[PDB]
Order: sequence, then structure tokens, then C-alpha cells
Amino acid sequence: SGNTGSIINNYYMQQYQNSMSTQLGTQNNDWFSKLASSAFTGLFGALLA
Amino acid sequence: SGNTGSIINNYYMQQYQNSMSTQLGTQNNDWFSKLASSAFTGLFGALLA
Amino acid sequence: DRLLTTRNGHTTSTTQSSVGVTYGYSTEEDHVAGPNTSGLETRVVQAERFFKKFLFDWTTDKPFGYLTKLELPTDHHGVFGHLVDSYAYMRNGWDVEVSAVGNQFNGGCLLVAMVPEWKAFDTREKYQLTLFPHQFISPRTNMTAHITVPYLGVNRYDQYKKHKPWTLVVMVLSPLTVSNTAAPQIKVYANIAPTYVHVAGELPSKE
Amino acid sequence: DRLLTTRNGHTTSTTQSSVGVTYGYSTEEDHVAGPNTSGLETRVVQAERFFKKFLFDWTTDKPFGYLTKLELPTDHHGVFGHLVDSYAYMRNGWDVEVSAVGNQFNGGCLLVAMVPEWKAFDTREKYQLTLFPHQFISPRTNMTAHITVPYLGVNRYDQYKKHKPWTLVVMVLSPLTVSNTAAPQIKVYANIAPTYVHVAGELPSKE
Amino acid sequence: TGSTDSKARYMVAYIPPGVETPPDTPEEAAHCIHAEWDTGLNSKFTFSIPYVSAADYAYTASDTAETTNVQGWVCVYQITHGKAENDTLLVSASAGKDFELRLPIDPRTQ
Amino acid sequence: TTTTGESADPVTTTVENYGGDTQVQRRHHTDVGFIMDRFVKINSLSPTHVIDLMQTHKHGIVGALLRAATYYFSDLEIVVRHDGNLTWVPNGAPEAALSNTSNPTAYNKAPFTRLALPYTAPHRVLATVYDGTNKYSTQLPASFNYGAIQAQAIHELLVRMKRAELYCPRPLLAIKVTSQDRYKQKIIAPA
Amino acid sequence: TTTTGESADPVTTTVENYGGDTQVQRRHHTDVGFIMDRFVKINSLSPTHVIDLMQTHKHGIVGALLRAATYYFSDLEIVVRHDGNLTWVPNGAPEAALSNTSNPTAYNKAPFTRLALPYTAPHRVLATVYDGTNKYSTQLPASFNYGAIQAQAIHELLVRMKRAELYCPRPLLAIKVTSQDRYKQKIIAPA
Repeated sequence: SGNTGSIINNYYMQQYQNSMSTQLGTQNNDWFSKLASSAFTGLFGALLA
Repeated sequence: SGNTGSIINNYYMQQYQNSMSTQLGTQNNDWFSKLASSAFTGLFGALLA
Repeated sequence: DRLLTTRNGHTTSTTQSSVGVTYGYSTEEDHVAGPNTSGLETRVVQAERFFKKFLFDWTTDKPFGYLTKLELPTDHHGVFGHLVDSYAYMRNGWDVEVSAVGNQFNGGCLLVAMVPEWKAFDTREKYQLTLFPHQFISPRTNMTAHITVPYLGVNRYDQYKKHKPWTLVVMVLSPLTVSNTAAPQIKVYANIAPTYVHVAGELPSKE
Repeated sequence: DRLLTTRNGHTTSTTQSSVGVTYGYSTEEDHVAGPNTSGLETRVVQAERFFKKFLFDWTTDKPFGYLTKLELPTDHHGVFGHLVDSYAYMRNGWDVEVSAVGNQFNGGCLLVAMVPEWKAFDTREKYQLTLFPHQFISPRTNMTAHITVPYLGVNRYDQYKKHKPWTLVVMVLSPLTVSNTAAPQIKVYANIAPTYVHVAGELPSKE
Repeated sequence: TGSTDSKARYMVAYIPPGVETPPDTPEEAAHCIHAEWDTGLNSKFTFSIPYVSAADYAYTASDTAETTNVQGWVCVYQITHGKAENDTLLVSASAGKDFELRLPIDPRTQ
Repeated sequence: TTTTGESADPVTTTVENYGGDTQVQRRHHTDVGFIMDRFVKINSLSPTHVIDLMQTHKHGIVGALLRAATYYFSDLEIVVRHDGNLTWVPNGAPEAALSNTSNPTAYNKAPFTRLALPYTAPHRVLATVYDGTNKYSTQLPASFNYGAIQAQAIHELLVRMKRAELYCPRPLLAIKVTSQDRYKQKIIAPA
Repeated sequence: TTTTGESADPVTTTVENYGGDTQVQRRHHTDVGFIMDRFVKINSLSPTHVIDLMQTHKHGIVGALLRAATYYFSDLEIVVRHDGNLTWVPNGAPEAALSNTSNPTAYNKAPFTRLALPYTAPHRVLATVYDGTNKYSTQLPASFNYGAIQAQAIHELLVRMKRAELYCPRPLLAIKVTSQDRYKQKIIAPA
């Protein structure tokens, strides 16, 4: 969740508190996460340290 | 804790109630405690009771 | 892709037209802890980084034999320079990189070499300057020359204020040629970095 | 024989009337490699040595409360000083030794303490100056005081040109007393040495 | 962005705070954390500006009393070039692996 | 690190290239779900108001951020300070319905009314911009709303995006700078 | 017990030296965390106020005690009696932000507002005194604050240090005594 910090469980059922998401088949569909993790980090060429 | 006496657990998560302390590695870093405990208590010299 | 990237301390330099590095006279350093320093020498890693110095303008009128030299160490305004004023004795080697960037449509060839114990060379002697650690720069092939040399000399440590062991030299082997599409002239620059800097004999304050 | 000989780099100091060393607030140093320097800090051991500074003349007319202080770091003309002009950020601790040499026939007592974040003290506050790392010097007992403190402050590294964390302070607790056989007055000197010197952020040349 | 026959050598340097004014010379800047690179097959060159400061964090905003930039400057120099007149150098910026933002704020005028 | 810039392949160098140590970072505050999860004020109001997140202010933290995404999704929470009773109606309802009490109607209770509402549009997701040549029989489709509310008078309206999902990021701009070097402004400091 | 006073080494003798029995003690009330954990009033106020623990009164139990330490750390709780809504902003924010509602804004609810706030400075710890030769481009760095608050009017401000940590103790003074022997004062007694 984001910006919610109640230790105690909710008093109303989930199907009332929120809308129910449906699927036709959350997942690791985070294009941008993948994208950023795929960035070249190394060094192209030969090194002389 | 100091001056807090609630028997019941807090309703909000810890990460909201307080700031999260981080480390780079509480401990017994109590200079003054050590210092005071190291005080000479005895008696220097010979005794005649 | 003859892509080389050199690093010295917190400074890096990368070329996309290298022809390798030439090691001169040795591939290691002699023992930096000899009797003459007793045990008092120390290494100052903060000095092992690149500094810059302009050499000259490679122009069509400079003929074969035209020579520019730079005696090392030279005037330094960083920690290396401070070292020279704070210690009686020092020693270090050099990692040299020289750029003569014009373009592929230029022609000519420069000889860059590191010479131990310089002495003005007779023009006939120039024909044998290749006996010294060297590398060439020819526009058709490369824009950078890179040479790495060790400290040397009759004394294990030196007093740079009185003697300069190494001296960089760049010389025209074949004059620069330009065309309508080439660079009109080529400025030659040096990127140098002292290696294995060691000092001994703390001098007093000037106050 | 309370014979102590301290060494910092190529400098030593020995006393034959020590009363030990007082460590202040800590006995170790906090982590010198924190996030704020990324990995760019380095240690410069060549700065870890003694330098000298005159404090004042302990004379019979100076009363209880007379106080002399020296904010650290102070003007340095050696490598430490150069560091301060070559790097944006530094940190180090201090190994302090203070001499008030007169003779066994003198009387009086000085309080020497290292204070973090100085602020001119109200005269009533002087009575509690012992809450700071300290030591005393009384002619009948000792001629040297020695205190060792760690770096501290709200920032893991500092800009000494803008803030001085530690400040040495010597104060008359009981006025000097002289007789026919005692020293007429006592000059008080400080022998200080920075510890665990670390710098970060290479500044440019001034040229 | 230059032509195949445009050649150049550049240098980027991070001038930490503490100096009064950034050096206009590669020679002076050379004493700072810096990198040089030349033109070639590869068009892009990336460099990381280090986080070096006294405090662990820094303000994203600048106070009006702030004379000299609190975190220093970045200087880009041109060591040399051959027939590279009028050619261009595109520069962009992105977050690094440890870049971090904290303390949300709604500061714009509404 | 040199690369073939033209390919547009991401390149993230690190300070290790010249001797540094890359540190630890904690990006909780830049988490989309978290950041969009706060109340934001809706400025234009009227006795009958159709909830549209685009009425949000374009420079506000939520508004700016929302606009920096092409498509989004979320549930919603609202806070309304109104006179009389408040009636809400789902996306797709005839305006006339707002008058009827059997639609979720909250009876006036001071000082205001806080509610939890579900995403109620007929699309799998909504958009902040919609390149319709028409979209009919900067105008966004009528269907892009969270329903409507009505009361005798509506004094304040705060909206809160719950479970936000953002897709296809687009330009996010800062204040333009006229000053030679930086945009300087008075930052809080003790007196 | 005689000792070498000059060494400054701690010496704690006990009544056993002359035949006594040292007793049991319970120092809960002198625990730093506990003692600093109560509300204290901030006297100077204004519609826009930057929270600075140093505005605390120097002779108050918390103020005096705080000042008897060089460095400190803590979270905070505040109680504010204000007109209109109260908006808080974290350390480092442009003063202008205080006008915006998406920053933590507490809507007026009588009689006052009690909040829990986190340490929000950029330093590992703060100081009560800072020997800056400058500290720029008895003045403490601007960064030494807990953020700021604003409301139409701010009538009272109480502050509470949570999780306090004190370091490097410095002078703590009592009322100066002019009277020949003791400072005498009227102590409560039944009538």
C-alpha cells in the first residue's frame, strides 16, 4: 500500500472498501523497473587502473 | 521508552508513528555510564580499622 | 575499436583511437625502500593523478626534426607541486598520454618519446631517437600516444629542484599535410600523471 | 616515574611528570566512510604529527577565571594547512599536550579542557567547566596535561574554514604563587597533533 | 553530433564548493575529480557527478541568501578539436543508482 | 563509459568508474502509489459537480504528477464541506438522478463529509490526454469521470487517489528560470 | 580516599569508608529520555512559525536541560491552538509551500491540534550551540529546525521531544544566591 499505516484490520469488507479488480489471463509488469535495471553499468573498452 | 505508559499496542505502524533510525556498521554507547562505573571506589593506602 | 580508458586516482581519460601503451625500460618499479631513506619515506597517493600541459602547434611549416620537449617534473600547482616544496627528496614514475587531434584527412607523423637525462640532440642523432621509449601519432591511424615509464637515475631518490630525470619529447618526423577537408593545424597537448609518488625528509615551514 | 612518551608520525614528545592521558567522549573514532563522501575520501597520514602554539603567560596577577582558548584547527603552515586549502571537506581528531613548566616551588592550578562547539562562558558557568574532557596542571605534581579527543559534530565531515568543532581552553583555577625559590612566571605552551586526517573533494588550482 | 570528419577531445570536472569561482581553464580544473574523452565510433560519454557534502542530505531548493552554489559546479571544457567548428555536443541528465529524494512537498503557487 | 547514444539504450554509470563507492538509497517517497495518496483541493465548484481529476491544479504535487502520466487508474476518497445533504451518483448517471435520496446520500454532519468511492468508469483505465479526432456522435471524453455530487451548496472538495496506477510517463516541468544560475527562493529558517 | 586529583580520573567514595551502608537508589526520574518527554511552551509565535527547540525558555525544565547538552536528537509532538487550518512543512521547504493544502494540513477542530512529527533535518544530529566562524555562503544554522507551521493565527504552541538523545553535557545553572546561606522560598504547605 502507499500512505496507509493502520495496524488494525479494516472494519468493512474488502468488496466495499475498494473496487474489486478482475483479470483475463498485480504482476511484475513494471516496464520502467525492468528498463532501469537493464541499464549498462560497466565500461566499454579496455581499462588501465 | 520514557514517559509513555500505554499497555495496548499502537494503532498506527511504527514507520508512521516515528522516524526510522538507520545504521552504518541502540548499543551500550553510554560514555557517561561507562565513565561513572569506572570511578575509583576503594581507598588508596593501608587501612587500620 | 582500440578503445582504452586510463585511470589515475580520481581522474580518467579515454581514447577511441589508441595504439596501445608503450612501457619503457621496465614494467615494474625498483625497490622504493632503500638504505638511503632509512625507514622514513612515505607514499602520497593523492598526487597520483592527471595534470595538463600544452606542448605546441603542429603546423605545416615545421619540418622534420622540429622538436618540442618538456622536462619532468614541470611546474605543478597541485599536491604534487606542494610535495616538491615540502620534502627534501622524492621519486615517482610517469604515465604519459599525448593528443594530437586534427582529422583523418590530415597527413604527417609525430614521434613522441620519453628520454632519460636529456641533452640537446645533434640533428643526425634525431634519426636514432627511436632507441628511447616511444610511440607515433599519424592522423590516418591515431590521435593519442601513451607511454609509461619508471623512476630511474643514479640516486634511488632525487631532488627535483636540482635534477630532472625524465623529459618528454615530441618531434616532427614527417610534416603535417592539409587539404581542403583536413584540419588547418593540430594543437598538441599532454596529459600526464606521476606514479608511485614517494617523499622523504620533511622540510620546515617557511612560516 | 610517570614517564610517558607520545609519538605522532615522525615526531615524539616525552614527559617525566605525566598524570596520564584523558580520553574525551570516546575512545575510538566514528565511521570515517559515510554516505556523504560517496567513496571519495582518503586518509593523509603525513598530517598526523605535532605542531606548536604558544598559549599565554601564567602570572600571579591573573585570577581565578582567567581564560585563554585556541579554536581548532588553527592557522597551520604545514601539510595540515595545505590540506585545508586543497580539499573542500576534512575531518580528524586531536591529540593534545599542554606544558606549564615552572618548578616544584610554585603553587596554583590550571584547568585544561577540550570543548566542543565553543561559546564565551558566563563566569558562573566556569565552575562547571569540568563537565568537559579535562586535566589539571599543578606545579607540585605535574608539568604536562594530555587530552585526546575524537572528531565530532553534526556533519560527518566539515569545512574548517567555516566551522571549528573543538577548541582548547586553559583556565586559572587557583592563581600562581611564587616564592624566592620558585619560577617568577610560567609560559604555557601547546603541542598538538591532528589524528585520523581524512579529506574529500579535491579543489582546483589557484594557478 | 559532429560529422565523421569532425574530431574533438573534451573534459568534464566537478568543482566542489570552497573556491570562489570555477576555473576557466582545463589546467586549473585538472586538479579536481575529472574525466576526459575523445570523439570516435561511440558518440555518448557518461559521467557521474558525486555526492560530496558535509550533511548526508541536501536541499533541492536554493535560498535567496545563497551566494555561491552550496554544492559546487560542473565545468565542461574543450581541450581541442580539429575541423569541429560549429559542431554540437548534446548533454542530458539522469538519476544515478543511489539517487534519492525524501520529504514530499507541494511548493508551487496555486 | 562510452556508448552508442543513438540506440537510446539506457546507460547508468557509477562513481566507481573513478574510485568511488555507490551508496544505499531508499526511494519510498518516490513510490507512485504512496506519493499520489494524499488529498488535493479541487478549485472550481458548484452545487452540482462532476468529479474529474483533471480539474486538479496543474502545478500541485498530485496534479503535476498525474499529468506526467498518460493513463491512470485508482479508487477515490472525497471530503466535501456542504450545506444540506450530499448525493453522489456513479459514472454514467443521468444528471437528474442527483435529486433522489436512494442514491448514496450522506446526511449533513458537521464539519464535512469524508467518503470512500470506487472507480466507476466503463474503460479499463483512464487518460489525462486523449487524441480524439472527434470522440463524438483539449476536450476529454465525458465518460472520463468518477461520478457526480450535489448538495444545496458545495463549499470545499478534496479528492484522494487510492490504489493509484500510472502508465506511460510524459513531461513534468519545473519553474522556468530567468535568473542567471539558479531559481532562488526564501527557504524556511528559524527567526 | 586520597588520589592524584590532577589526572581527572573519577573518584566516588562511599560512606563505608567510615562505617556506613550505601543504600539502594532508583534513578528513573533522571533518565534523559523520560525527563525530556513532556510538553513545553514556545513563547514567541506568529501566523507562520518555524519550529526551533531553541525558542524554548532557557530556565524551563526542558529548555535548561536541552541547553545542558551540545548535541541532541528526537522526534516531536506538537499541540497548536490555531484559527483556520494548520499546515506543516518539513525541514528544507520553501516558505511559500505553507500555503498549499497537499502538505500535511490539519483542518480546524476544537480545542486545538495535537500531532506527531518526525525528525526531518539533513544532519545526523543537531546542536544547541554551533561555533561557526561563518556557516554561510549566537546564530545557529538555518537547517537546525523541525519544519514550519502556518495558520490564520497561532495562539499557542506546545512542543514535546520524543525519543530524546543527549550528548556532550555542558553547564546547567541554578538560581544565583545572594542570601548569606541558602536560597529560601515559599514551599507549598496546607493552610
